Amino acid sequence: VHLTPEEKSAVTALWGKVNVDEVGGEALGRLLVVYPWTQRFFESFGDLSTPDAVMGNPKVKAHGKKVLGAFSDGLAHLDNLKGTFATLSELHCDKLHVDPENFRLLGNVLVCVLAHHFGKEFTPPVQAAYQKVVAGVANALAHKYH
Amino acid sequence: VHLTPEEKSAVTALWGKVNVDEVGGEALGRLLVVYPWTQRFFESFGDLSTPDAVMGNPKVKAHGKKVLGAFSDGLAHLDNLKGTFATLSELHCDKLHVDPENFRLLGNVLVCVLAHHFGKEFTPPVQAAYQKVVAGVANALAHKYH
Amino acid sequence: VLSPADKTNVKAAWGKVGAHAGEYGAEALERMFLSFPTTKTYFPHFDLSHGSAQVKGHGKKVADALTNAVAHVDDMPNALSALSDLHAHKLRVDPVNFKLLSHCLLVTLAAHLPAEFTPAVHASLDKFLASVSTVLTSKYR
Amino acid sequence: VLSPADKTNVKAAWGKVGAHAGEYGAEALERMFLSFPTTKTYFPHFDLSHGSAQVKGHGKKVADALTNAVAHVDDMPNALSALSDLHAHKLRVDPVNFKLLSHCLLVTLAAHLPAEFTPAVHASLDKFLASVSTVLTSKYR
Ligand code: HEM
Ligand code: HEM
Ligand code: HEM
Ligand code: HEM
Repeated sequence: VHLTPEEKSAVTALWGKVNVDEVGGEALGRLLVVYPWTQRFFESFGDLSTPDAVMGNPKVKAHGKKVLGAFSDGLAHLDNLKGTFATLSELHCDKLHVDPENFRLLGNVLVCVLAHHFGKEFTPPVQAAYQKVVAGVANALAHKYH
Repeated sequence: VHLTPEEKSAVTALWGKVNVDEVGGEALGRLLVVYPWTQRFFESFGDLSTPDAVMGNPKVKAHGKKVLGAFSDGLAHLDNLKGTFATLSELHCDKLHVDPENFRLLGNVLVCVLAHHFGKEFTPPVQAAYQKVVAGVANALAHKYH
Repeated sequence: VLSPADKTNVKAAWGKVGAHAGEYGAEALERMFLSFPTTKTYFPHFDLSHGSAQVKGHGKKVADALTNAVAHVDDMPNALSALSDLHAHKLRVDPVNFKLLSHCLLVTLAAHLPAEFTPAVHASLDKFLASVSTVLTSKYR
Repeated sequence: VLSPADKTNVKAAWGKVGAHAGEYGAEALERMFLSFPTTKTYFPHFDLSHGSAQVKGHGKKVADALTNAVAHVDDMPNALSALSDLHAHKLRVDPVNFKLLSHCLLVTLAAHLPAEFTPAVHASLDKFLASVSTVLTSKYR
């Protein structure tokens, strides 16, 4: 995660606007909806039968909240992503056993949700800046896989 | 690249048998043959029209030789793979622009070639040990991609 | 495969894309180049700078191939038959690069159609672009 | 797609696999579990230790599904129709895991058929296993 100073302005200024309550749920939900196999890990979340049941499930909106917490956090620790996620890495890695590829799928949805909410403000440059971030996190989380 | 001491014995003992001249060419060639798009990077290697033309091309056997050099090398520097490949990373990365995914495809073929030559000796445990190695290299080479 | 619910969702959101079709097409492109540099290697004779009329003309070209797909969905293979040879035989495009464009294509749509881009339709397009990708990389398998 | 040259190569090397079919099937399995641990999560009720009769019985099961594929290649979708629902609907197997098995499957064949595993056939099987994978993950797209 290098990030030039004007890529910094992009990412930063945008983040401070994100509804940090709803957005986190919008992404985890579309994940289960668009990439079904991921549901395998949240069976204990209740009925995940329709995109409606999923977009409405409280466990979902209550989990994405946390998930976005890990991003905000990461976003203010780009210097060291590995450290920040060592605990989470270990967890998703030698405990849940999530294929690291799903971290990239989650980052990309998160990116779609951000494009969804800011429509035109989310320009290509702001996206390119954010794609680097999603890649950084996705790799820190999969570090325990070595 | 952690590698337990008996995984070490596996990898090591096997390597010292590999025909370090032919094997390197066997892998780069089957790569171009099984994953065609990779040919895009070796047009200057001459006729790569048939699996025969490819398996017989001198540039090929002359390049795999080097490629295996980078593995032997890596194999005796597991402790630090990133450093060993910093130069090669930079090259394949911001110069040739090879999608890091192709490093994993090359590692897997290399693994098939090794199973091919040692048949039964190449047991699952020796393969599992070698799969970790191919993964290590494939990630060191893609480091400049951050 | 694509379910009837899917091809109805695809047909609607694309309907809504309307005449901005060729525009969104140049926007996905630009997005991919900036986010995934490694893709620029296929467009040397292109001036990939922000205003490139070349990038523009290609975007129109991309949109149209996608429009040809929606209006013949139940039979894409035969329809993109030609673009298959071109991308797989002549250009040798890495298959990974299709997943990167399909993405910038969904990010372009989502940033233009806030009302339609619902999770359901979001999933339908993704299958559509996945199927379109498989056809173009068919001449590999 | 698979070319006639491909389906002839596949039909030959599998012919050569003969009765060791169910055996090579249990070998791929064992190889995948050891190389890619993350896959063991689908076989809890299985004792994935080296001699598991369970792993054995499944291997026979896997070989047979592959044999059913070679002998009906020009029509796998309809043939693996059923295994599609099972792996995609009921088990929700991550699609990535098919690429990992197809690999241990080629490493198992290569270690048993030195004479046949030529680059050409190597490429043909890879397309075959790729196509088999697409069918089983069809009920996703
Ligand atoms: C960018 C990637 C991701 C981030 C930042 C992330 C973050 C988190 C965090 C912070 C937790 C809760 C930790 C706690 O409660 O202390 C968690 C738990 C979990 N994650 Fe993720 N996660 C990611 C990707 C995924 C993916 C792709 C899956 C796979 C489908 C997944 C499956 C799980 C599950 C099931 C839990 C629940 C753990 C429990 O039982 O409490 N996560 N994740
Ligand atoms: C495990 C991964 C790989 C290793 C260890 C490796 C190693 C090497 C080495 C040592 C060189 C020559 C450097 C020199 O002459 O000083 C090289 C060059 C090159 N590599 Fe690889 N390589 C890898 C993967 C690939 C892949 C997947 C492609 C993509 C198709 C590729 C494309 C190239 C090309 C075209 C060159 C020729 C450079 C020239 O013009 O001299 N390599 N590689
Ligand atoms: C959604 C999938 C895609 C579709 C539907 C698509 C469609 C097209 C079409 C219609 C053409 C022009 C055909 C003609 O009028 O002669 C074309 C050309 C081309 N495409 Fe794509 N394309 C896609 C993805 C890609 C990707 C992933 C790459 C690589 C980044 C790629 C690289 C090219 C190149 C290099 C050309 C030739 C441009 C030129 O020489 O002017 N395409 N594509
Ligand atoms: C080459 C592709 C594969 C083929 C042809 C295949 C074929 C089969 C067949 C025939 C069955 C048994 C059906 C029956 O008799 O009821 C089955 C079950 C199963 N497969 Fe696969 N499979 C493949 C890949 C995978 C992968 C990638 C995974 C995950 C690692 C997976 C997970 C399972 C599980 C969990 C079962 C159920 C086992 C049980 O409950 O006893 N399969 N597969």
